[PDB]
Amino acid sequence: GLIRLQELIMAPSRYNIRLKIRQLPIDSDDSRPLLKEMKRGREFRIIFDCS
Amino acid sequence: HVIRIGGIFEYADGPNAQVMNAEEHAFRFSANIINRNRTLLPNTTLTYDIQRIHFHDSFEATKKACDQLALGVVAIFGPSQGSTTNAVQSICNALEVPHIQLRWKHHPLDNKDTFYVNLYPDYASLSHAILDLVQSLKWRSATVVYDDSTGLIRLQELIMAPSRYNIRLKIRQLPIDSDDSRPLLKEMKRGREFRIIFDCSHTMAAQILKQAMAMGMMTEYYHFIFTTLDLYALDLEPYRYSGVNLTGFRILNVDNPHVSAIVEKWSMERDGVMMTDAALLYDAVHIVSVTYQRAPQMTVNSLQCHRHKAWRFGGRFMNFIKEAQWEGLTGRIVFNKTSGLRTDFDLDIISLKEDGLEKVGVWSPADGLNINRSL
Amino acid sequence: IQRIHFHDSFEATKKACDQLALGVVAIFGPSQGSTTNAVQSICNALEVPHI
Amino acid sequence: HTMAAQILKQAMAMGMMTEYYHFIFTTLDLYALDLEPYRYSGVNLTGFRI
Repeated sequence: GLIRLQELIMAPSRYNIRLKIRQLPIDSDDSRPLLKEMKRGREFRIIFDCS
Repeated sequence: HVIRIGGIFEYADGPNAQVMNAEEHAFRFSANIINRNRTLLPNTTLTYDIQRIHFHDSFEATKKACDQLALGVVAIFGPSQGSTTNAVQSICNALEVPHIQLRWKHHPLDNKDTFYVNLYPDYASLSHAILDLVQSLKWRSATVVYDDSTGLIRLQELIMAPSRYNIRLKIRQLPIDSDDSRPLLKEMKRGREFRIIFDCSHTMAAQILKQAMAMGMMTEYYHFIFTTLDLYALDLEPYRYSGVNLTGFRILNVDNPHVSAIVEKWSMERDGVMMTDAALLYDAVHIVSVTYQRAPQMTVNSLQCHRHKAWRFGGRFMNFIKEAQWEGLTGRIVFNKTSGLRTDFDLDIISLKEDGLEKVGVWSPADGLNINRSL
Repeated sequence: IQRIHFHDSFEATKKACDQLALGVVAIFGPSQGSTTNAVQSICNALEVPHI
Repeated sequence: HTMAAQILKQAMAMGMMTEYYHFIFTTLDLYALDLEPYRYSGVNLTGFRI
């Protein structure tokens, strides 16, 4: 995904935007620890590309 | 009793190219001086083979490997391109052959393959050593500057590191379109930048030296981070007297007098410092040498590509390989046996004086840095 | 049409040499890019395009 | 001019080619060896012309 969107990673040259970065651990699919981490972030404007 | 390995190198005009690299130089050099080292193998003779191919082709080295197995070679080291080492690893694992590797390539756990190792350092351990560095710098603002698109994957650990250790960050690429990033450097001086990390080629590192020298961006207000070990080609007497805080890395035991003497004899033989890639070559030769020495007698055979002939003790000698314990030029060499791949390795931390460059710290994946009376 | 497994360059390399010995004009490769790098190599080597 | 080139070499070598440094250059043969490496440092600077 990095090489899929590194310009979108390097986007904030043209705009005042900050961002978190979250790889899904592909080891399994129970993201509920990572979901509670997102809950600690409690964020609302997030990009998603996966299967 | 004679044994023979092979080797495949990419060049400009392939077999019709002319100049040997220093890797072929060190290849013949190391192999012939360890044949001279009569500590190695009294009755057994180690010979070798060198193939020249072009850059960026799998099929060239495919034919070369089919030639080497039509001969039947006792060991095989790996090529440069990922597209090569794809098919190399495929036919190696398919035909009970080990694939010795040197560079980083992408490695899927989904591609459950076995018969290979790599001499390349695990980037997660590298990035975590850098994390140890910058938390020792106690920084809360930084900027990512990088040469090629590959280092983003190779540094995505450090990219995630602002999560558990909050730090401001800007992310920009060194443009490969020309030999110039000076207007970006003008942006960086306007970017108010003092905390910048650098991974690139030694050639691009020399471009950095030249430009940041010429930009007026050699300031003592700068404390900058450098990944590759290849400062030894590069002069620093135009640089080390400007007061710029700076940090290089090392994995090699230069501080071994023995290894330094190996470099000393190497220095007469084409600044005049033995390549890290040549050190990797020497270590790969010596680990395969030790794993061959540990084993009893086996069946050196010739097998064919279009058929399905696989050499029976290939798994046995793979068990010899992946479970080896060797103290190399870089020092301790040990694998993640879940992967069979070297992920454990120490990092010498070095930095500069007006005197010159000097070792300032160590690193490990386990731990890391270590520097009667009356009232 | 050749049914192959995942994640093997040499498998589709053999089958690519098979469809070359056949002689094919539209080249409909695998999912694994690391597999089909050699396919593109032999396509560009033997004067034939690649899809 | 030779020792002036020595000045440029040493303040180059010491990294004292700074924008916080403002230069009073006097003799007429300033141009002699190349000044363009010293150009893009970004200093304040002054010369003379006759």
